[PDB]
Amino acid sequence: MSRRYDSRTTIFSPEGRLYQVEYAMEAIGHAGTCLGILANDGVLLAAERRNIHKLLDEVFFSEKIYKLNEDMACSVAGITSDANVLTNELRLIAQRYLLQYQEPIPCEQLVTALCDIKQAYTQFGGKRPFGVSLLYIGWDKHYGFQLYQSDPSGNYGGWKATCIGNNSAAAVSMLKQDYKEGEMTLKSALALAVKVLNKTMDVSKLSAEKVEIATLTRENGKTVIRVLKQKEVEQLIKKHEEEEAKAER
Amino acid sequence: TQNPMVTGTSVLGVKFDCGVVIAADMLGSYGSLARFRNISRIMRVNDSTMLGASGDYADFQYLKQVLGQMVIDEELFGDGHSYSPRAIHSWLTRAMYSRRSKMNPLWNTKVIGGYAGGESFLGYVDMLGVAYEAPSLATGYGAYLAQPLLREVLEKQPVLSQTEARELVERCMRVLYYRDARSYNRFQVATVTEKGVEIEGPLSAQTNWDIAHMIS
Amino acid sequence: MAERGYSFSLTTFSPSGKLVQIEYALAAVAGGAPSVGIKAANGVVLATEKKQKSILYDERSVHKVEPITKHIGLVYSGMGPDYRVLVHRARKLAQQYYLVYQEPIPTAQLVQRVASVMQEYTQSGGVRPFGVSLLICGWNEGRPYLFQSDPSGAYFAWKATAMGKNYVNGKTFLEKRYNEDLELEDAIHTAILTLKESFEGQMTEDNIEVGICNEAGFRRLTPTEVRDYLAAIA
Amino acid sequence: DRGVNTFSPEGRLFQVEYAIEGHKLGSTAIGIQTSEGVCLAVEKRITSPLMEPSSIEKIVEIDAHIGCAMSGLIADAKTLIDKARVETQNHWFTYNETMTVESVTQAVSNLALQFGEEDADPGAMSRPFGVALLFGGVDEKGPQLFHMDPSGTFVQCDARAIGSASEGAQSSLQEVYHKSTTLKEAIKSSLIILKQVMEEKLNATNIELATVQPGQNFHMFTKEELEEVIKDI
Amino acid sequence: NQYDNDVTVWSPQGRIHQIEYAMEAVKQGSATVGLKSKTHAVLVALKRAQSELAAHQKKILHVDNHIGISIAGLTADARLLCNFMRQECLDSRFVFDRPLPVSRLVSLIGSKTQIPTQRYGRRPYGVGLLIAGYDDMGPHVFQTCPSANYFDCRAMSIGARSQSARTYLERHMSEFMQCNLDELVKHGLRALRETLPAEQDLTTKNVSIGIVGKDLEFTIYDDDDVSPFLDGLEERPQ
Amino acid sequence: MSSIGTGYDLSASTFSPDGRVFQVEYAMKAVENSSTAIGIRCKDGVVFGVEKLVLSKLYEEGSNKRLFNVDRHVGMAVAGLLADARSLADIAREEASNFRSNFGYNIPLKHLADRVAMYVHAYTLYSAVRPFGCSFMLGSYSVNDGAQLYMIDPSGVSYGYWGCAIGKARQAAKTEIEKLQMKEMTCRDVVKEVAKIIYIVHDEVKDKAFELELSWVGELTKGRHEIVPKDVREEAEKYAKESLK
Amino acid sequence: QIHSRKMNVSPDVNYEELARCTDDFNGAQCKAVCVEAGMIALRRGATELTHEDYMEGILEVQAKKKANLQYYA
Amino acid sequence: MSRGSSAGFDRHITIFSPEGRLYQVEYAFKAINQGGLTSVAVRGKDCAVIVTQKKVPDKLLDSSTVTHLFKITENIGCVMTGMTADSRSQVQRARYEAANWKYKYGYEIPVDMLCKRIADISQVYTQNAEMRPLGCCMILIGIDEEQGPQVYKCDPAGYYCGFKATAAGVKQTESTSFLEKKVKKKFDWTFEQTVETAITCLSTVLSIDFKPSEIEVGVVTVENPKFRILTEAEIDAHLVALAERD
Amino acid sequence: DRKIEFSLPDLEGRTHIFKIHARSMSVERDIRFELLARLCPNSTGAEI
Amino acid sequence: MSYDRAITVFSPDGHLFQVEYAQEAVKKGSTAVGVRGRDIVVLGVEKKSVAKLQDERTVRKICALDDNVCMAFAVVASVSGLTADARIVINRARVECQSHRLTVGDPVTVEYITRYIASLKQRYTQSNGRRPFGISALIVGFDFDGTPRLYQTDPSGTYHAWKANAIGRGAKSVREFLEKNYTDDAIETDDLTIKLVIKALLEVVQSGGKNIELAVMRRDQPLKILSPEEIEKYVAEIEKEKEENE
Repeated sequence: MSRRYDSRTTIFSPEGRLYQVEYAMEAIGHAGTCLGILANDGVLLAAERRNIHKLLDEVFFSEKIYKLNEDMACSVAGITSDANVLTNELRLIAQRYLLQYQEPIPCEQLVTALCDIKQAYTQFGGKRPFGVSLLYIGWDKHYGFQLYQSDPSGNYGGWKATCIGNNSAAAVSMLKQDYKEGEMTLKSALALAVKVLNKTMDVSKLSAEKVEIATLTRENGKTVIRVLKQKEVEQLIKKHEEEEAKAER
Repeated sequence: TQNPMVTGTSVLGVKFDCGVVIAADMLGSYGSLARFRNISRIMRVNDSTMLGASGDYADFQYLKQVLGQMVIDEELFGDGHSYSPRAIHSWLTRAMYSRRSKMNPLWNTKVIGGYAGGESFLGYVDMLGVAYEAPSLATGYGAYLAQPLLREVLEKQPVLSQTEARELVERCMRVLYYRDARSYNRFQVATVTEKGVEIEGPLSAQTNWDIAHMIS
Repeated sequence: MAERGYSFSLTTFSPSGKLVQIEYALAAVAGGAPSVGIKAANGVVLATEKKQKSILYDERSVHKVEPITKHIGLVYSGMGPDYRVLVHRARKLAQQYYLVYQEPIPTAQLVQRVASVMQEYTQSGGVRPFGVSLLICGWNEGRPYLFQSDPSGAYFAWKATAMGKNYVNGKTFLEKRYNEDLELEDAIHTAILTLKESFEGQMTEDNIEVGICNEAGFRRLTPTEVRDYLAAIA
Repeated sequence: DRGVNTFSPEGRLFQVEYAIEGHKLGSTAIGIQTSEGVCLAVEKRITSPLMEPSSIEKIVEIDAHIGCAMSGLIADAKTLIDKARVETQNHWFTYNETMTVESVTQAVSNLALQFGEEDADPGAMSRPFGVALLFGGVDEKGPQLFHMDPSGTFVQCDARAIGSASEGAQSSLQEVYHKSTTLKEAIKSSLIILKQVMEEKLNATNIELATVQPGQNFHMFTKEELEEVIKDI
Repeated sequence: NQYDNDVTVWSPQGRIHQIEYAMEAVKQGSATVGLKSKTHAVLVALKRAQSELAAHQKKILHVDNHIGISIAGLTADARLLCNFMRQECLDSRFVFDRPLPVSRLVSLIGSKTQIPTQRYGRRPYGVGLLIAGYDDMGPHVFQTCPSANYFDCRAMSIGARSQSARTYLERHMSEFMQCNLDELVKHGLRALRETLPAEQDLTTKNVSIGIVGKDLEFTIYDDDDVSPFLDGLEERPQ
Repeated sequence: MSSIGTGYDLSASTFSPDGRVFQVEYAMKAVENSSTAIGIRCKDGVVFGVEKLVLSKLYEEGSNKRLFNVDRHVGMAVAGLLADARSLADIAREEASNFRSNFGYNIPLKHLADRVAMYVHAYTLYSAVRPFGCSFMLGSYSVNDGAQLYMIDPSGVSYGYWGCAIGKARQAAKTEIEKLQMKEMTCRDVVKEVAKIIYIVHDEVKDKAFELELSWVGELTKGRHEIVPKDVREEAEKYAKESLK
Repeated sequence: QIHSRKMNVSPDVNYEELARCTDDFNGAQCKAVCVEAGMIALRRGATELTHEDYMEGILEVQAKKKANLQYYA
Repeated sequence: MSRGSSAGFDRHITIFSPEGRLYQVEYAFKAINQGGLTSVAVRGKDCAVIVTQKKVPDKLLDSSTVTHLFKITENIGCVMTGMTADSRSQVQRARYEAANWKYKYGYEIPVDMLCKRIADISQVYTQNAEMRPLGCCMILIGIDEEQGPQVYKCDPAGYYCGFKATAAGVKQTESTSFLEKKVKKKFDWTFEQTVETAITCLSTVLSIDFKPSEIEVGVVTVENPKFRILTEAEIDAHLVALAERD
Repeated sequence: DRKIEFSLPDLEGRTHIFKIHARSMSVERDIRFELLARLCPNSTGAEI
Repeated sequence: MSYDRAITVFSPDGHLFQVEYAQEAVKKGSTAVGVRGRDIVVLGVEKKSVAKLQDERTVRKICALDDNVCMAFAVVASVSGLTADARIVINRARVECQSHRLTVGDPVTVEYITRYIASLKQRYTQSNGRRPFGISALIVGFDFDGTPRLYQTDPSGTYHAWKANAIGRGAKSVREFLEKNYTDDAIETDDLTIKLVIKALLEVVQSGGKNIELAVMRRDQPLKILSPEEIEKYVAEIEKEKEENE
């Protein structure tokens, strides 16, 4: 090209290839890292909240990691403003699935329902593209614990370790590298989660004001999802902290 | 074959068509069931400057029709500087409305007689509760159609159109007969004539009496 | 072509990856009246500069600290129309909430629902975002709340923040003076000082309105009541 | 933001002038009217013999007894045909006789210029048809072939050839066919003309032949059936 | 150019160019004569053609078998109104049950043609239509042009080089009312010959004739069914 | 420049730094291209006098459509682009049609003019449809408030007048109306008066050759809007000719 | 009108009628048109400029050319 | 230049300028200066009074028929200030909103609520991509049957603020300043007082002083259960009183 | 006096000029040039 | 906004901008080849974009829309391996196919779904705001008749049947390559049908045959995806014969 034929999504690209999506991917990198690691009794999500400021009202512990359903939770990397419509939408879909199927909703099914809305916005209706990558964490009895990655465009993939945010390229390779398979436990995936989160992020300290950590753990055959509170979060950070400290001068 | 139990009725609308005029007589009385609530009542309306409409049977169903024919006439005159609407389009479109409302089994009949000239021809049209449009020599609808119209038919049978004088004697004969034979009405008639300037027909006044068969 | 079309639209994305539009909306609020909100942790205070100067404002049915429901108030900055629709929808949503649970809505659930709505205008194209930044106060569950909802359609948790004229300077004073847990009466005194930084032309006999939210509930306060606090600390 | 239509200073639509140029790029359609049928002959526009000549949407059915051949933008044509198709099959259900080839032609010419978007209509197009069509079918007065083109010009035709050279396609028709003569020869003439506008020499693979007769009605040809009409080059 | 790309761009004259540019298509398109007596309405048309292996384009169209039109301009826009008008007729007998007045329909189309000239960018319909009709009132020769303005006229001629036809109609303003079905047709040919060069006159194959009036319903005459009407060849000046 | 002819009229979703969009100012120019329509108000009706521009003498009645019948007591004389003239006729008329059905009585002009004026301004707001660009008058005789005359310009401003003229000779014509009397006198005396103003104003740098059309809407025609009779028209015209010379 | 004085005044040209047909032609362009009208007339074996002659002249002078793209032109 | 910036979408379709205020909204205020209608409204305790130029340029116009005082409720009244094209469109819109409300609530409308509600409607016009904000100001008068006389004013975009005394127009800043002195040194109100104070401040700013057939003064008094237009009879009486008053 | 929009040679005009050059040099006669001209868009004399 | 920018403008090209441009995308990312056989019409894909920690069950590059029709695609655009655009098209085309069964029974024919899909992209060219999908799908299947068909659709929405057709990594290149391998013998034999697919894929071989996934589908029967392990058996032997021709 030499000029876009976009300026609306009710008019389209001078190549028919959508530039806006590549700027959206860059948008996840602007925002803080989101990572998901797999465990053999749970799955956990670790995300960097928008708020770093000391003054926090703290009525919410969920401000980027939202528990949607009685089987699944998701996280946001990107603009916070976008999650609010999405999170309420996800709640509707998630319970919608239960009504008909009444099964521990699989991660692949929830993500495909959402991808229908994101692909339409980019095609028509004059709505601006999304700028969030969401990580869905859940349990089904047919493959186990799963992690899925959704992109602004509607592009999806099942992972068991994936990271986006604070330069995606580096982060996904690193998360993989430190990940091990079938050697894991929930406490050690959590200790590791802070460590990797620390390296991708500029900070070498990190606090529960900066970070918000969620578990999804299966107990007595049913999935209990909680986003953890600050004192509990701090304990995972301090566990990591001794190691981080030795790296430093 | 139908006739709803009417509450507020105009019983009779007389009509005979002549050479450039129509003479219509319209019942003054408005029966609301057995009680005659209102006499003053002219059921002939002025739509426009060359049309008139006169209806008998339910008066409510009439008042709903007069405004509707008013909006149809208002659309049509806009197109010319002094164009006026022909009888047939407005009366026929209303016919289709009454055929549909007849099928809906709770409804009330009205039967109207329109006189207009909007063509190159003077049209005398009817829309009925049952619906149909036709020409007629002399016409009467509703309760007229049932009992005087047959007297009119008798006349019409060897002499296709009556004279002015003979129609007046019949009118006078007729009002007696309706008060005597039908209930709701009165003798009282308004004489209304429509011409190319509008409709003129002053307030309903009393005319010849005879509910006596003591003399017979 | 140039940057002009691409960047401004919310019918398609900014090429920056974040929308230049929400940033524009904050500038609007800067041109607005100065507003401070502070959760003491004994109650919440919302205070704003209200233009009387001779008493040119009806204060008998129209205010700048205004109740959404029984125990929730809002104080605002920026564009006036955008806000009025926002109030009326917000109260509507609250009333649906009071109807169902039989409890007036708390600030923390309300901002999130309110944010969903403001996001829709930030998504829709041809439709601009709401150009009001809201300070929501409340006391529900036995705990006072203060939240900030920005024009983007996002909600952020704060114990004390500043909006309106010179917000950068407000946030710096708040962090400096404010301590976790305080008395609601001391809290008004620093709020009147927070306004006083970038008031413009200074307070007359009364040219502020303050509303308090506490245990008994959110109430906007009368010009006389308001004046008593201003003598203590201008 | 902007309009839709733009008139050129010449006094005619810019988009309509472009739409004519649109025709030059594609397939060719020849239809030859005889009182024994209407035949439509069109190329698919070949590039490999792996492309079947057995079943290819270039001659498509508007009705059971009306076939329509397209030239210009092929793809867009299938949408014009679909709209004509719904009107035509409703008329066929009702009449149980024939649906005038002429009406159908008049109906499609409405779709050529109707287009609005950008605060006019979401139900109307953003483009003009750069399709030209030959509707050939059998009717109660007789077998009729009608020509429509991007300007919307509905005209009745005894014989018309339209292709990637409009001047070329007709001029070959002058040489070879004459209005009145057998059914078999009308097909014969379609193929010769078709070869002339086309790059390459005639083969079974390059074309699809469909004849609509009052005697047989629309027949979509398969490969065995194609070899028969090829015999007469 | 710029005004007509949009419509909301208004001119320094104060008149939209999209309408003016639309009028120029009418100048490209076929010459037509439409004349009335006071018993009949006659449409005398010049047919144009793309091939002479194909039958010359029928320029009298059936809207109803009592009103018909002759088109000058964009053909696609014409056909679109043709169908629109046709349905209106069908509607009129369906509900009202009578032959549609020409006068009710020109006004109705005049309301509809205004709407896209006002819609952003959209066309005014670059076609001028001459509706010849005989209804219950008698004959009407109506002009709709690309401007929503319509004329009620006794005789007018629209299309390519029709101006030359219009001058001869002015001389013969008196003759029209007075004329019979035969006579009025010979004047339409006279008017039609002006359009064409002073090198040539009318042939049977480029003339299409449509007659509706008191004598007979709307029948359209094609390629060589024009002939009994046709005979009458008058002056063409240099 | 108080207007730009390219820039700030690219869409109808614009404003301009003075406060008024240029498209509306152009729409006043559109009315200047056509002849004048005058309408002077009595207390027994309104009488219109419009000069109709002619190019042929094969024209018959219902040509140009300078007089429209909005209702059976509302008259309209128009000036400006005839294309635009038909839609404004529809807008006033549809409002009238709904009104007649529901309310069941003759429309007061005080309500109609503001009500219509809202609609005329409403196209200007939208970029779904372009501003109007013909100007019209509403003149009514009713028992609802008497004879009343309003003028609504394509901007969407409605004002009262005893005498309004809209054209390219509106300024010159309005002053001329003020010198004459017609305010209290009958429609029969007035008709003569509407004709003469048109001839005296009639310039050769604002208008072209015309045939006169005048119209009633008052007590003589019994409410309803009709065109004046040919015989009457010619006496009103005969005074109009004499008065110029 | 002024141009018809320059050449000759035919009974055929009618200024009122002519004005309607065409749109947006100015003085200079018009002079070219009258010169063109004359070209047509010389071919005919005429000196008169016919009404049809003026019209035709209009089309040659612009960007437009014989044998148009359009199938109505 | 001027407020806002042409760059990008903000006049093609309504999407915010750098200022964070719509391009059209800032321009929207300028639209009052286009109008030439200069208004001051003063609030009593017995009436709410509005005084405005009626803008009758010639007596060829009928003084009665020309108006800018409208009856928008059952006794709530308003005056229009600014571009007239905007002003009639706002009036008619306000009227719909007014009727619906009266029914629902079931009693006559507070002046405050009516101004608040029109203020919500005007945001709608602002937000929609086809439309553009109104350029006019509606000044509502009415007596709330609790609080007393209230004078409200709505801004072009649909801003709402409370007022007990207001002015709007070309010379908005000057009119509000003359009235500000009068509010401070508040007189006790009666029908006559309130009216005298409204006219006097408007006549200082303009420095012409009104004719008794060129202004329209509109009141909602306790004695009328209707919205009433003062007309030439009443205004003439206050006008001769002004010269003599001080 | 006039403006003429200069347009590329029509289909007959390009066939005719090619024919003239073609005969001069060694070409096989029955030439496929016609099939190619019709297939292709407007082509100028320089081009042929 | 500019004339060129707008979705409406038929362009000197003589064809709508957004339809033209979608057509220039049918090379690069992923590769889909389908050849016709008597007993199985077989499609094969190379590149499911799998790191082999990514689920291969989630990404479908070979999805069965019916119970006798299946399709494989490829396409060009911004951001690699892009599941989304292809995935909406699978969802609407598959439901429509199941809805067709419900309306008018038995497994739906190859040619009908292909007609539906080509028209689906076409209708969008009229529809508001909508450009056509840039996708070419190799619709592979058997009819209810059992007549094998191999169909291909293009981005404008014109469709043609072929005996064998290949797209992606340069559409034109893979089509040309496949034509040397195709023979009338290849269609009759069950071993050769698979190898013909694999033979087009290999000229842009990446990561084994485990990367390459093939399916055979039969006359009325569901999609059978041959193991990622079976595919490898063909590739080792064939790859050697492949080097020689190019």
